[PDB]
Amino acid sequence: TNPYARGPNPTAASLEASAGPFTVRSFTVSRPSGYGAGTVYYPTNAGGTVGAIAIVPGYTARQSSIKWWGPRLASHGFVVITIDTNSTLDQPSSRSSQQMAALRQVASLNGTSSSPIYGKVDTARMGVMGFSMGGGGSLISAANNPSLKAAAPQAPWDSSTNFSSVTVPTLIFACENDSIAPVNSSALPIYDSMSRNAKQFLEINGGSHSCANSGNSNQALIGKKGVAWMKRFMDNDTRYSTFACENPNSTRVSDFRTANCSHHH
Ligand SMILES: [Cl-]
Ligand code: NA
Repeated sequence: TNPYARGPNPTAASLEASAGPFTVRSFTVSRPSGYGAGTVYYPTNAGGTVGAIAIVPGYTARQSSIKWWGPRLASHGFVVITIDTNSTLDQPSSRSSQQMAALRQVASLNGTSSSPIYGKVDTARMGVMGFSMGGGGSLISAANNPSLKAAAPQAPWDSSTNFSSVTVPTLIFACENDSIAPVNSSALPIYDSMSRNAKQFLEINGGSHSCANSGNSNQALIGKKGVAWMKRFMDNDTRYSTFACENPNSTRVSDFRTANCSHHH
């Protein structure tokens, strides 16, 4: 009955797998509008229009640090744009603007007959993700655009941890041993500041700052949680409610918190 539900009923194994049900292709954005560079990942056989997610790297970093999310999310039925920023040294506010410019360009390409994503995107259903500075940028994007349907930043950092205005469903990945953006001064104060939204905090046991980046050894769990979150909140897909809201029975999680996630009659 859900017009946004795509794909077969999920299982833990199907969400832990390297690839979801849909075939993925990608292209690099040929004239980036308001950001440095971009790659668009998209499903070729999703069976209806899908939401779009824009993902931003951290300071000094480029698409290669966040690139694993592209096929992982697109293969479950999302259009995903990974960007390079105008400068590798851009700050979170600028990263947010560039993230939203990337979503804008995905909307443009959805209306561009030569684009592979022509007519594939539901431009009313968008999400934001990132790493560190780009994670802070994702939270800024959510604060400034409450019609975004989900946010899932990783190891976030901003100069202000107070994101009390965010009403967007927000999953925060964190890394237990992060020495760049320590959990106790960054990710956790950010999480604690949000009292208005569905939210979740997932800390990877023993993880360094890069514990959710490309090449991490926890792609089964992190990918399951990221996809489940985006499915539940971008698609309103309650087949994913358990996976989205559950505390993982995993030694790969050192700290789990969630609020306002489960539905109550
Ligand atoms: Cl670290
Ligand atoms: Na450019």
